[PDB]
This record gives sequence, C-alpha cells and structure tokens, in this order.
Amino acid sequence: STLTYPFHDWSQELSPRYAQLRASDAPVCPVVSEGTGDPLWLVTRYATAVKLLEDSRFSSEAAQASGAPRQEPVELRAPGTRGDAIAMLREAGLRSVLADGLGPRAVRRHQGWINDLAETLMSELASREGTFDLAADFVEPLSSALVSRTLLGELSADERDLLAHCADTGLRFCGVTHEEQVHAFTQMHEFFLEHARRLAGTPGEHLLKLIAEAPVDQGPLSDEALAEAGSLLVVAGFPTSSGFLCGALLTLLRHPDAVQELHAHPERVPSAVEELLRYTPLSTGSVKRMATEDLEIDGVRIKAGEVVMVSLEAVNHDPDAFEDPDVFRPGREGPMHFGFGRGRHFCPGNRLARCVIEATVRAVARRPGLRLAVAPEEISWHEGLFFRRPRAIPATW
Ligand code: HEM
Ligand SMILES: [Br-]
Ligand SMILES: [Br-]
Ligand SMILES: [Cl-]
Ligand SMILES: [Cl-]
Ligand SMILES: [Cl-]
Ligand SMILES: [Cl-]
Ligand code: NA
Repeated sequence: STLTYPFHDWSQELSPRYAQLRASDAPVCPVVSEGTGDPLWLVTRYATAVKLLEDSRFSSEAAQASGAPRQEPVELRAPGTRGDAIAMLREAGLRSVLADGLGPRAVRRHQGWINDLAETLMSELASREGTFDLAADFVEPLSSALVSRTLLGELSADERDLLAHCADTGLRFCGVTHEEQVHAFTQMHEFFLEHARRLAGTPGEHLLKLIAEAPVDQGPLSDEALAEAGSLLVVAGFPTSSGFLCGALLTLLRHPDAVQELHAHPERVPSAVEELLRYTPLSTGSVKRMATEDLEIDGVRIKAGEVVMVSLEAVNHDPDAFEDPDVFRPGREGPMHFGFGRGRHFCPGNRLARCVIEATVRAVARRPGLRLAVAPEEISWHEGLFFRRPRAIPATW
C-alpha cells in the first residue's frame, strides 16, 4: 500500500480518509506506517471492529514483541525494558488489586473530592471578570489531581511537569526527533526507578501504593516492575484524561442547547457522558492487535504476524452503527461506543475516567452561559500528539 498512516487529523475534524475507507468494499484495508514504513491493516467499520477486538487470537501483547510492525515511530517503552506492564501485573496475580484501585470501590473513595475540585475550579473561573483558559485553569489541575491522588501518589509540581512533558514528547507521530521520543521514555523510567518506591509510600490510597503492598506469589514486586507500572499509569492516564477533558469541554461549549437540557435535567448527564465518549475524538492513531495464527476476518486473510489496527474514532462515527453519527445527541439509543475500546482490553481506567468526565459535565451544566471566547477555527492544536489536545481553550461567561 501507498496510503500512509496516520492521517494528520490533529484537530477535532476527522480525516475524510476514514469515511472513504469505511465506504470501501473491503472490511480491512492495507496502509503503511509513515514513521516506520511497516505494512499494517486498518479497520474502520463497527461491525468488523467488534469481531476483531473480541477475538483473542488477535493479540494486544503480541503487537509489541520485538520485530512487530507498528504505527508509532518508536517503541512505547524505555530501551531494555519489557513495556508490557499491564500484562506483567496481571501475570503476577494482581487483577484483584487493580479492581480495588480502579473499580467501583475506588470511585466511591474518590468521587467526593473530584466533584469538590471540579466545582472549586469552575467557581474560581466564574468569579473572574473577563476571559480565562479552560485547559490551563480547569483541565490541567483536575487531570493532574486525578493522576496524583488516584494513581501515583503525591507529586511535586516539577515532577508533574516532567511526567506531563515525557508523555507529550514520547506519545507522538511527529513534531520531535525519534531520538527525543526514546529519551522521553528513558527519562520517565529513570524517574520511577529512583522514586516509585517513595511514591508508593506517600499518604493516600493511590494505585501505586496498592500494587507495592500487595502479596505476589513470586515474591514482592521489584524496583524495575514498580517503575514499569509507574510509566504505564502516566502514559495510560495523563494525556488521555487531559486530552479527552479538553475535547469534551469544546464539544459542550459548541452545543449550548444540549447544555441547557442538562441544566434542566441533571439525570440526563450520564447519557451525555456516554455520548461525549462516542462523539469526542481522542486518539489520532488506532488500537492494534497482531494475528497469532493465519486468520480470516469478514473474508480477508490476515497472515500470522501481521498487525491489524482499529480506529476507535472511525468506528464511533460509523453511520451503519449510529444514525447521524456526526451529530452530538445525548440519549441517542444506539450500540455501545468504542471510546474505551472493547472486549478483554476495555479500558480499566474507565470508572475513574467516567467519574471525572461526569464531574466536569455537571460543573458546566450548573453554570449556563459558558462559551468560547474565540471561534472554533481559531483554537490552536498540538500537532502530532497521539491524544489530541488544544494548546488553549479561551472561554468566558
Ligand atoms: C481519560 C480517558 C481515557 C480514555 C478515553 C481511555 C481509553 C482507553 C482505551 C480505548 C483503551 C483500550 C486500548 C486497546 O484496546 O489496546 C485503554 C486501555 C487502557 N487504559 Fe485507558 N483511557 C482513559 C483513561 C485511563 C486511565 C485514567 C487509566 C488508569 C487510571 C487508564 C488505564 C488503561 C490501561 C492500563 C489500559 C490497557 C488495558 C489492556 O491493554 O488490557 N486509562 N484506555
Ligand atoms: Br476543531
Ligand atoms: Br443511534
Ligand atoms: Cl485489570
Ligand atoms: Cl481492573
Ligand atoms: Cl464500596
Ligand atoms: Cl457562584
Ligand atoms: Na528523527
């Protein structure tokens, strides 16, 4: 194939290429990685994505082994490490602890201060005269608090900035040198080699503490393994939450009549949270799986070792699954969205994510009149990030 991937759609306007692919006859389409030249397959239709992501012979772990074709310009790991940290934790027998640190018990522990913080932040903005920046003044402190209090432990401001910077530098398709990307993973790993044990020991019930204290049959977790967990929690939790919350705010500010309904009918907020997860695009790339044997999906042969990608954004905008997919329609009763993926790799951060998204939507819904202070086309976007994010969101009442 000569069609290079990704499609350079760094703003909320999805590349028209996704619709062209969806409308093609084949359910799986060949592309080539811009960053590596590797051949890849790409799925954009909901019905095919379901079959792929629910078939465990298309392996997520195997899409990382050395030699695997990939979309990313560099491997998403510090050199010399395993980089399969979620598998390593599950292998060590910690699914129990992961459920306790990320599941409904964690939401019950944290939802109180998350909603308090969202309201405090929004209230401070409501008290200002003039304009403010919802990215710097709302999303950054809320997402930083989520990561510190629920995942990593008490971070200094400088530590928070280092991790934010490593995530933004390493999780990119372009904009920096390959060497700079690899070094961002190395810097993050070296940080947690030195400090993860200390962070696991700070006050709170954050996940890194729960992992460090848990019983493991093969003897407690080592320094390298705790450091691998740290890097995982940054890459999985920080740029996703910050990018999504920024994008969701832009969606809410562009749909005032939706917000006025939520203001009038607070019980409708959960439905709007689910529609944001469908409608708001986050990743500029795709989830990936490697065929572990010769496989055939909807009639296309995939050879052992080939990698198949699913664009969650394309699937969430598939008109065969959603009527009027490019309309923001809370309470549309269609199928489940793909914002958190599908099947056995469904985002385990989904409970905490929904908590922070719900808190954000309610903070907005309680205060009608919030609007962009510039036109949407004047919003400036970070170009090349895996997780789309605006540079600023100028806003006002
Ligand atoms: C902020 C909004 C978030 C969104 C939209 C999001 C989205 C996703 C998606 C789509 C996947 C599936 C990847 C795949 O199929 O290969 C995923 C996986 C994952 N997410 Fe999230 N995520 C978010 C936040 C978080 C948070 C806060 C955490 C941790 C606290 C987290 C931890 C993980 C982990 C560990 C995985 C890998 C699971 C596996 O491969 O089995 N995510 N996330
Ligand atoms: Br846009
Ligand atoms: Br629908
Ligand atoms: Cl899990
Ligand atoms: Cl879990
Ligand atoms: Cl509970
Ligand atoms: Cl007030
Ligand atoms: Na380079």
